Amino acid sequence: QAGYDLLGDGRPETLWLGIGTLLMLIGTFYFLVRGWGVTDKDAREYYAVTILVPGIASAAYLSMFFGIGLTEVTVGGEMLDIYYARYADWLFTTPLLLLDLALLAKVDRVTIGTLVGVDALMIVTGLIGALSHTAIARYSWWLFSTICMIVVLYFLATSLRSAAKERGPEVASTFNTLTALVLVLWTAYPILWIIGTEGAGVVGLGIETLLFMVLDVTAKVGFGFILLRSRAILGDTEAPE
Ligand SMILES: CCCCCCCCCCCCCCCC
Ligand SMILES: CCCCCCCCCCCCCCCC
Ligand SMILES: CCCCCCCCCCCCCCCC
Ligand SMILES: CCCCCCCCCCCCCCCC
Ligand SMILES: CCCCCCCCCCCCCCCC
Ligand SMILES: CCCCCCCCCCCCCCCC
Ligand SMILES: CCCCCCCCC
Ligand SMILES: CCCCCCCCC
Ligand SMILES: CCCCCCCCC
Ligand SMILES: [Ca+2]
Ligand SMILES: [Cl-]
Ligand SMILES: [Cl-]
Ligand SMILES: [Cl-]
Ligand code: NA
Repeated sequence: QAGYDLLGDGRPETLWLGIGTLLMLIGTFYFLVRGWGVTDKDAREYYAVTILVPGIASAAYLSMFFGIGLTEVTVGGEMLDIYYARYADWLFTTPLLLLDLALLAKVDRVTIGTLVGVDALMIVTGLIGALSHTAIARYSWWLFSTICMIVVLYFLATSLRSAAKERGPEVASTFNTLTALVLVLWTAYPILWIIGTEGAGVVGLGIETLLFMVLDVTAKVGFGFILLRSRAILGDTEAPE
């Protein structure tokens, strides 16, 4: 794999996992310190949700860096390297990111349940695909997961967007800016997976880990930076509970 075997354990991708760990930690601490001076009840909710996104990713990236939760999956004569913590991270952080968007939109808890449920199914079926032992199974689960993703993104771009519009220009503009990022950045994930080690195997583990790290840092720290600097986070919220 393209990279550098930092820990001397035969894993050049740890260069990228190490860089990712550091960036997630810096982002977490930045949001934490910024949050300490926040008093508004709504803004505190966005900070709490959003700090946890690179916070949990920090733990996942540190895990992966040290090789905790790394195993191999037999696919014919190949043994594909899978990091469980990548999927565990996404299982927690994608619902949190969607909750941020749902708070902005001020949508109801059944809408939120639908959104986060389909998102969880996306991650679970991606993991099933990653652990599957035939190409046909891996591609089939990938396709199912990708349909789940399209459903999530469609809901964001239609139902939640229309709800956010009613909340006035500040909230609408922030919702729209973040949704623009999400529709593009999230779609990059299935593309990378299917061209990478899990799918067609065009891209190797090194470049793939690098690019997932960039996507993860952008979709977490980048997203969070854009959200938390907006006046929209002062607007009234209704948590699902
Ligand atoms: C009042 C909000 C209603 C939200 C929509 C409820 C019906 C949606 C059913 C499930 C749709 C996702 C399919 C799961 C597989 C992609
Ligand atoms: C054990 C297969 C479960 C089938 C249930 C339907 C799930 C949705 C379609 C995706 C199933 C992929 C199976 C791939 C087998 C080669
Ligand atoms: C030959 C083994 C079965 C292949 C299953 C792959 C299909 C998985 C995706 C689900 C089917 C598409 C449904 C379209 C509705 C949006
Ligand atoms: C209003 C449309 C909602 C559904 C959108 C789902 C798919 C997102 C399309 C964006 C594709 C980005 C490709 C980037 C390639 C690097
Ligand atoms: C001998 C070791 C070579 C190390 C080369 C490192 C390349 C540059 C590091 C930055 C990687 C991309 C960072 C993306 C930030 C989201
Ligand atoms: C204004 C002070 C900046 C401190 C921010 C710390 C976060 C650093 C992590 C890198 C995040 C890059 C996101 C990429 C956005 C496209
Ligand atoms: C021999 C150790 C190489 C360390 C590379 C550092 C990458 C800069 C972010
Ligand atoms: C203290 C803020 C970050 C919390 C992250 C939770 C996961 C770390 C194990
Ligand atoms: C919650 C942090 C997970 C990573 C711990 C590293 C353990 C040392 C090898
Ligand atoms: Ca307020
Ligand atoms: Cl405040
Ligand atoms: Cl208040
Ligand atoms: Cl590679
Ligand atoms: Na290493």
